[PDB]
Amino acid sequence: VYLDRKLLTLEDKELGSGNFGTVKKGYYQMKKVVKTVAVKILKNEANDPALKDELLAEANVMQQLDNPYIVRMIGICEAESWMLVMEMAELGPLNKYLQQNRHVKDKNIIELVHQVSMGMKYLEESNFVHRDLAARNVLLVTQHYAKISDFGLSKALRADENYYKAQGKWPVKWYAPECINYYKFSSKSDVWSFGVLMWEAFSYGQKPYRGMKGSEVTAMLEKGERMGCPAGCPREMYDLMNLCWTYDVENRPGFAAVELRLRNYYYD
Ligand SMILES: Cc1ccc(-c2cc3nccnc3c(NCCCCN)n2)cc1
Repeated sequence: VYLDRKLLTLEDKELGSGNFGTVKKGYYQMKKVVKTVAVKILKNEANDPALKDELLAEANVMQQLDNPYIVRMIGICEAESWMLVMEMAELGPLNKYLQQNRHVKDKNIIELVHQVSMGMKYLEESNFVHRDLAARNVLLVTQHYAKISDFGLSKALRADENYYKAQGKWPVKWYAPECINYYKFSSKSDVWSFGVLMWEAFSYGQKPYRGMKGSEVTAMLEKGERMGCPAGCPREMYDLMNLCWTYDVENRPGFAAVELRLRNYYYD
């Protein structure tokens, strides 16, 4: 079903944007209380069939997810444009937050990346691949509560395979070698991305592989080289990043193992 446009009120505040259109702050009338929302709105009155199809696929994935560490969809609305209404994570993207808050303690960063690993362990159990995991796609509810967002590239895995074979966005810097070379996306390739996300978080929102072309990143990784340890990053956390960047898909850990490593380190 669809949300009632008359129960949605959009504010002038823009939270984000991209090729699809914009994301605006708003409020939606629930069964009794009013709820603060973020609303993804397609540009050009949803003229583009591709953007429409993509928004519905994004909604389809989110409808099936229910986890505390993943952004919740309230619903979809077909009105002046097509709109995807979500619970708002009011501190915004993790990368931008850390850029602006260098005082955040290492224990706090560990806490947040552990939360991301819990959301991803759930996604893995649910057999969905995210395909766009990155620090810009983790939103903060509070400084101690992270949620995974941006499910526009996510896929439900077939019952008989543990990967999706791509037939758009190509965030090479977050992609595992098998994604680049064989177009195969699995929970293991999400683990590689999570390694990059960890590097970003401990680098207070710095972009990875800075100054390098995609082709140069691919060549670097092919010859067994990896990004260095961020300043002040605990060695155990850098060791985990390197494990996430295991070239061999089979030998690379899954999220159950990654989450457990983070869980144990966080609790000493
Ligand atoms: C200062 C600030 C900036 C952005 C947001 C915000 C919150 C959101 N909550 C739920 C869903 N989407 C959201 C969103 N989308 C746009 C940014 C996409 C990043 N990958 N932004 C909040 C505060």
